Amino acid sequence: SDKVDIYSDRGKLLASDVDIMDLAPTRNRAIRTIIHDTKRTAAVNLGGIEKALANGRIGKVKKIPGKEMKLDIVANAERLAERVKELVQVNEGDDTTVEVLAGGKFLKVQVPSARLESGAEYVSSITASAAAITQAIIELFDVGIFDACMVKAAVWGDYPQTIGLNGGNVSSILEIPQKDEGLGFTLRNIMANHIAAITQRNAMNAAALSSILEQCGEFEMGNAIGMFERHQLLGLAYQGLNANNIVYETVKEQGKSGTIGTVVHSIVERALEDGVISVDKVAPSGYKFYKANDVMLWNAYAAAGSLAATMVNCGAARAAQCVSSTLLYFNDLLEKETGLPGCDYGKVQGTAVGFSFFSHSIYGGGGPGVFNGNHIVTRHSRGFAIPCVAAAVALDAGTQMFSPEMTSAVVGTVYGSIPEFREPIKTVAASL
Amino acid sequence: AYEPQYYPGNTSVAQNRRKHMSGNVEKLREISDEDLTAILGHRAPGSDYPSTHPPLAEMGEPDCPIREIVEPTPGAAAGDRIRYVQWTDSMYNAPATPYWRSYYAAINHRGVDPGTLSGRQIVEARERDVEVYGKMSIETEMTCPALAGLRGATVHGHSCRLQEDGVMFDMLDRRRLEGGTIIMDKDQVGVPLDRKVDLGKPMSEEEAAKRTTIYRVDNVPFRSDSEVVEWVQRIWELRTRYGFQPQ
Amino acid sequence: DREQLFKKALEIKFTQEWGENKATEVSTDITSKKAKYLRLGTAQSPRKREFEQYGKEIAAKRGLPGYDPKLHLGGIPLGQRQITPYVVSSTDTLCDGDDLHFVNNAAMQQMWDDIRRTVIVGMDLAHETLEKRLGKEVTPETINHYLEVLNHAMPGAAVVQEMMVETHPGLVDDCYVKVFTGDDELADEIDKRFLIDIDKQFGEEKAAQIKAAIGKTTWQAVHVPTIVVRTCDGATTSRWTAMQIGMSFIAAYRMCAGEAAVADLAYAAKHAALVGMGDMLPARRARGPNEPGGLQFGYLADIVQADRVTDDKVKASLEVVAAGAMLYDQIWLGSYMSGGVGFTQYATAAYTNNILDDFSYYGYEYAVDKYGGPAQAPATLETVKDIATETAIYAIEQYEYFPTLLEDQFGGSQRAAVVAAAAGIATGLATGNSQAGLSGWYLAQYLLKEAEGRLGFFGYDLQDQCGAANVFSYQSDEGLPLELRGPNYPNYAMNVGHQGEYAGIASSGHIGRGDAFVVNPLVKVAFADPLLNFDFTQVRKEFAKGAVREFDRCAGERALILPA
Amino acid sequence: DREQLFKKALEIKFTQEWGENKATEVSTDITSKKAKYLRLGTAQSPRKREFEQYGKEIAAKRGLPGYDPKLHLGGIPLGQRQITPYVVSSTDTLCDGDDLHFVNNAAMQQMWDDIRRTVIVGMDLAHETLEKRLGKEVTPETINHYLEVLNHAMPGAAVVQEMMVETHPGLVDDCYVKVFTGDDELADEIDKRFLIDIDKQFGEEKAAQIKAAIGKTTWQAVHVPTIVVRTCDGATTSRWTAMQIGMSFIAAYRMCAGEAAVADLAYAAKHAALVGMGDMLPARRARGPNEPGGLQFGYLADIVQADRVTDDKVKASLEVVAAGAMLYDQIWLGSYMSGGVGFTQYATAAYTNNILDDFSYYGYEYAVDKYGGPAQAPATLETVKDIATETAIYAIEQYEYFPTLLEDQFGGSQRAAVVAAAAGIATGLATGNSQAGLSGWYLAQYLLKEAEGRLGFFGYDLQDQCGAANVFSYQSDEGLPLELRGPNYPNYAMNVGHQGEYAGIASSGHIGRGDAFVVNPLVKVAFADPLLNFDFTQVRKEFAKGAVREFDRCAGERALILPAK
Ligand code: F43
Ligand SMILES: C[C@@H](OP(=O)(O)O)[C@H](NC(=O)CCCCCCS)C(=O)O
Ligand SMILES: O=S(=O)(O)CCS
Ligand SMILES: O=S(=O)(O)CCS
Ligand SMILES: [K+]
Repeated sequence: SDKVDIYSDRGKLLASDVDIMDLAPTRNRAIRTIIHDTKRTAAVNLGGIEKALANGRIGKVKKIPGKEMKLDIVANAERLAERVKELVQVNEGDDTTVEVLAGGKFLKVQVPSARLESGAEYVSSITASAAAITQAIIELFDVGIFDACMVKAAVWGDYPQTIGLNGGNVSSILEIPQKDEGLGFTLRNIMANHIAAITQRNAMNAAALSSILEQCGEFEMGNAIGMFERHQLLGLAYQGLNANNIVYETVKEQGKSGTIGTVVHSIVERALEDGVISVDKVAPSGYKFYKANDVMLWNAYAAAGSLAATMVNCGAARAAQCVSSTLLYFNDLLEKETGLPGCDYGKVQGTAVGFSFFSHSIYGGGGPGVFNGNHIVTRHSRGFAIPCVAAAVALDAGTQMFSPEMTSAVVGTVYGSIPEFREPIKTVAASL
Repeated sequence: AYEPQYYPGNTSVAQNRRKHMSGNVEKLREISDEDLTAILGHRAPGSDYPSTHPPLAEMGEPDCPIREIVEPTPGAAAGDRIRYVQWTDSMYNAPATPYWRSYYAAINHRGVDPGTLSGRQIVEARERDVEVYGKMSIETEMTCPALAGLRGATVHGHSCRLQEDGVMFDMLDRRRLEGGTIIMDKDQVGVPLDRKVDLGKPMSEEEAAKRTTIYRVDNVPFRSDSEVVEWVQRIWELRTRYGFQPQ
Repeated sequence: DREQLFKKALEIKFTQEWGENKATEVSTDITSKKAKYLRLGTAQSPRKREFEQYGKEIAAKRGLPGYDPKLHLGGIPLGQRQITPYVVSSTDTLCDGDDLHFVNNAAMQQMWDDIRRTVIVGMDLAHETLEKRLGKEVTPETINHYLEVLNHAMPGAAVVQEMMVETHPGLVDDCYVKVFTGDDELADEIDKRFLIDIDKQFGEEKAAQIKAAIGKTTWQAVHVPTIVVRTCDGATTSRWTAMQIGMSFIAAYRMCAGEAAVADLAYAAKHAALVGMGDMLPARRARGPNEPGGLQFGYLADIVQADRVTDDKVKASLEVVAAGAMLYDQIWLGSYMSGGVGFTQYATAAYTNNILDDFSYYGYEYAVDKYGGPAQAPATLETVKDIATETAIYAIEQYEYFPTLLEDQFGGSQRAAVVAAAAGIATGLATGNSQAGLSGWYLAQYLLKEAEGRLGFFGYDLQDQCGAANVFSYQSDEGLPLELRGPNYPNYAMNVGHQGEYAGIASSGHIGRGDAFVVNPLVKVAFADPLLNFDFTQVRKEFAKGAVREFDRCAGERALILPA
Repeated sequence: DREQLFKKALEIKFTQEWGENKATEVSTDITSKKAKYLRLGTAQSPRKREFEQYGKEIAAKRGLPGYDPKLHLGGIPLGQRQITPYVVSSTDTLCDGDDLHFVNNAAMQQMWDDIRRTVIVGMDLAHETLEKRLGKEVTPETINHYLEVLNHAMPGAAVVQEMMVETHPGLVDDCYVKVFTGDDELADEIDKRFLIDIDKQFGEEKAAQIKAAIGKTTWQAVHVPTIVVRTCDGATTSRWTAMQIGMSFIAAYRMCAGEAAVADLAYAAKHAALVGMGDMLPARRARGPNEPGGLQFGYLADIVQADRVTDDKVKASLEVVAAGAMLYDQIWLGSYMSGGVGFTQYATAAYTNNILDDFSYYGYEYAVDKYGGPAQAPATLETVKDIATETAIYAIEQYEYFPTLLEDQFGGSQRAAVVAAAAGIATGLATGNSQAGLSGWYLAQYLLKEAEGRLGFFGYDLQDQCGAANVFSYQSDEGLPLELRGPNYPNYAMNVGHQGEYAGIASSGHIGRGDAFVVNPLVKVAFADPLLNFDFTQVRKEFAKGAVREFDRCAGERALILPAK
């Protein structure tokens, strides 16, 4: 049996003697509610619909001359929200919610559980919202048979010529299921910029929300069965939920003058003090090869260390780009210091090698904010890399072109308005 | 009670379309059972209808309430193989048009699988059932043996200019006007037969014009059957309106 | 009496000898319902004899046979009926139908390659990246230097590393990059060798409309090598483009050759400022971007450029139909989605013998006389019903007045595509609304079915029976303006004789209104370029050049690297 | 003392003049750490001068410039260091590195087209449909007639309809269909013109192994026209194939030309009895079937045929590496997934100057002496550690004994791909287990990093650091035998200097065991065909022919339909 104490984003005790099994995506009530709300909540961009209608525009560059319909949408957000609620709800008084945000520019729509229970995926959050706003606008402006197709294009974009609502104005924190690389990747296809915007650039909460979603993904992928359940839960608790305050206290201890290397030394000292590692054998030069007394717990200390090193290094530069090299050299130096494998047995370091390449070259990728657990560059680790990317993005003070303010204004506002998403550590600890 | 009306229009073309739909078609020629089997090319004339031979796992009749109330056709009850009858009809006033051969089959024959195309029209069914259909398709006024031809392959000819003798072109030469009568001496897929099948005389140009289900500007223009043009526009308008909002 | 525009072509292709078909013995009267069938077979056709001869050589060389006319069913070769040529509409070129098969026509292959190998990439976000991250100044001088570097690098040549091996320029001389901008001050300072001048290429009104839609933004019209997309695929294009844009920014602005800011330029070129020709397709007909299935009908209308150089509205719409019928039916449906002999004549029906021209000019002239002029007819179901019925019934009757017309467009799907395209295009030009045109197309299909008692092939009218209801539907996978529909619109994903005609209808409302573009002004400007191998202002003339083996701008050949 | 196999090539490419590079003035000693830098630039190279002159012609003709050596950074053209040629391994061909760029090499393009334009389609289910559903008899006579019809129709010629227009046979003479069967009684009755005779193409033991795996089943090896896949894509192939198979069954069996049973033949040809070269790819790198990303490493090993005609096990493995390094790095990663100048030399490192040959023969000879012979070494981590360390350290030291070797494979990723391929192939051949070979590859990567204090390019070792742990993992998206891995295996989806080498390692276990095939016996038989344009028994010889512009079996050209020159 494995127990942990959960500490807050500010290093304060929230829950004691917590069995890690009770933090699992399959058992923890707060994580199950976060996933339930992730699947049922969608964003309708009324501002985008207004401009699309007024200019006959679809997405960033398409424009059909002669189709302009300058309908007044944003100022009618509350009336439209009321009608959207009537259309999205299944029964009067059910769990449907429609809220106006950003001065009328956005609607947060939460479809009732009944739509998810009779569907196979989360996509009714998008389709019920898109159909509801299309119908509500057609009604409010008495749109005729010839012109309704332009209301349809303003909401749904190029769909069904495109697989999804390309160039439309209905979106979610999630992407369409067809974009998944494999089985169980839907909760992994969430930009690090979305996480950082949702959590208000609080680096601990950004790492926590990302770790929760990544581990829900690893569970759905089939990577947390049998002995691997303990493996992933130890990583979730120590890296994602500040178990035993290791992440916060390591960052505090190393915050003034620490580097990637001093964080490596702190983690090795702590693992040895806690009995996680011991000297296996001493070479003739005096170099000590260490052994892991508990391999999965050593992996979790290296996952916590990878995050603490990201916070110390990206935090010092106030620059997100340092995360790719931090994940690489924290684990490479950890192996050279101990003779033991780094986090995820080389897969955090490997992910960091390609991530560094694809965040500093001509070939693809971009800034840290565009990566996610479903991205071909950063999918390789079993949920231990993206939480560090989310924290690094949060810590950036303005070096990025493709920042959360550029890519995640809609998602950040809509999902950031939900407390469980803003404060995941507190929410998880309180549900125990 | 209900009296079917089938189709609008008041011209000879509309009247012929309702004749084909209702099965009120005149018998103009005779074909023997063995000559029909020979020209269809599915089995030797006079032989018994072969059966399907499905795997052991599909032999069992399921407990189904629909199977209990829908009587199998004679062909289905015997387990006949699915076979076909395919026709090509000239646009130069051949009595038949592809859609109306399919409506004739859908209304008057049980357990049929009709298919309409511009240059060919087919009916697939359990072999003995398809022969019952095939006999009516060739003996009645729905066929002229010169302007129409049974063609299971290489169908080209419906839209071609007629030959100087008034017969519709056939790349495989399965039937032709030979000494005052139409002779078919190959099966519907062009395999030479060991017999000559006499399909009788062609219709005159006047008879074909009076019996045809096709509209032509030089006979009965489509434009002249006002109710048919109106019916098309009505279906188009109502489909258009209900596709937007079904109310 | 109005003289039908196709009569001259029917006289030539049916009553004048072509090869050794003895046409004068078949019939000299284009109105005669009867013809003398000579059953000449292969002997009448120099083209089929060329194929037979190559088939003998191939069988002898390989010891494994190929083409043999006698392997046709029953041992009866093609040509039992008179083999006739086709007049490519609007031209004096007479050719065999085999000369219009995409495999045998280099102009057709080059048209698809010029689309496939093109993407448009914005410069503003890249320039903003250089300013924000490096504090670099961007000026017309730095842009012009960058464009010289880019045109050296884009075909596959090095600018940073030592000991690089490069593509042979002689194999990639069709590859280049031009720029255009809605910023007139910047346009006047760009090196003229690389500029697509919007004021010179478009009339005053259209240039103003393009500039207002584009704003003060700057774009690169990139055309990667034809040899690359032929060896690889359309999804290669945006990646090939981004790699050499990245190298050119590194060398031209003396960046570190691989720093964090370079990844922002890569994300901008590959995703944020990329404007490709089309998005990916779903699993059953899986393909990446820049394939014909992802090409929206409005994009094909903006690629074609006849409307930019002619005031004849019907002619401009039918050049779009010709490009679309060829690309969508012959290459896309006839090869990418099927293959073999394919669908040459399902497409040639829409660009030969001036037949679609006759029907479309008739319908449009009727609408101009009745409603006043282009884009003056009300966009209502009453107008659609009027124009589409008048045009469709006129077209239906022409096949009956002229038995040679019916024999030429022998397949019902050919008649359906042409009858309905004329009704749709006349309606779209008259109302200035392409959705009204689409409604007219479906009404024309229904009229033809009841008129001839037949329509197209077995599965021709799946989208037409679904059609009327889905024109103005706003339901999830039903509703969409025609300009944004394409070969992945569910009802349209499978069948010949519709897609190319829909591209013409998509163009029709916009041509009626005098619009500079249909759906993407960036696409319209990118293809208003005479340096492109295929002349997009004269689609039918180019197909005719390819048919007679005279198209001299075919790119991608490997003669330079093969034995002499 | 063992004479390193690459020394002769280093002497030729560095000490003998190539073009006007004045090689004898640079250095005449292949062991010297110093060289005289003459900074000759373009003037030393007839190939760069050819490119410069075409660049001037292009600029003059278009009024828009192209290639210009002086647009290299700083106005300093390529060739400040001596420009040297390459020896294509196992050949006497000496060529410029530009002659091995896929764009400039018709043999390389034709190799990819022959794979892209091929699918294998079963006949048994189609014959069963004809017998059970239509009551038609299938005999050797009907099959032979069907094959004549099929070879007329497949290139794009008509068999049922009147007034069809057809492809010019002269443009599609590379298109044909052959058949093979595990039913020996049927093999003796098929028309010999269309047969791939398994007994003639393979040795007695291998033919028996193929027949036991295939059973009494019959298959069509279809090769659609090169011009079609060049105009279209790989996903066209199975559809083009099915259309003409359908037409040929209609004509040869005198069916109704479009009845319900025809749809069963279509479903059989397109789906139930189809054996393509690879499945589709996910959204980010979306592509349909028959593209390089879907080609499993074992499929590339079964496409290559050197093991069928040579008993030299290392040579047969390295012909697989040459095909894979070219296809996967130059065409796939270097064009489909990127583009531009691309990745010629990241791939040439694995098929030039007999370098990978020296390292692989060294490792394999070491393992044969120690363990007894091929497939005799135990498949254990102890064996992998032994062979891979011995081979990797030997290879690492060769770059230090020969400064010219280090200058030739100047990029660390080139050294990594070759050092690790030799360790992996020697281990796979010795154990008869390709998974043991893969484990050896990752150990060699780690040794090279600590030895030189550097490994490959910025992102080279993502899959190698993930590698050791994922060799024997059984987790969802980690576990998989190497034979079934490919360019879509997550860790492998992005980077050069691994995929082609993995194809060689996939082959190594099976070549060590003397197996007839690696993963698909149908693929192995389909490509054991001398009528195919590319000679899959001699990959490196074919690349050499393309390099010197002498490859004479390039298909898909349009000279016949272009104005005369
Ligand atoms: C075997 C099918 C069923 C099927 O799935 N496809 C076929 C045949 C296929 C083959 C014929 C090639 C050959 O002769 O070997 C090809 C060329 C496709 C291919 N595999 O390359 C084709 N049809 Ni078809 N197919 C056509 C057509 C047609 C017209 C022909 C009617 C007539 O009176 O001639 C009818 C459909 C209809 O009745 O509406 C038709 C049917 C049929 N079509 C019937 C054969 C009819 C027959 O037995 O003669 N096609 C056309 O209507 C015009 C265009 C023509 C296509 C070739 C081109 O575009 O040039 C060809 C398109
Ligand atoms: C990462 C990904 O790019 P994006 O991040 O999606 O732009 C991907 N490119 C690649 O993997 C490039 C591989 C070839 C060039 C690098 C060779 S080491 C692709 O285009 O789908
Ligand atoms: O006869 S079918 O309509 O199935 C195919 C025509 S190409
Ligand atoms: O310098 S990088 O490693 O990013 C690319 C080498 S091709
Ligand atoms: K291609």
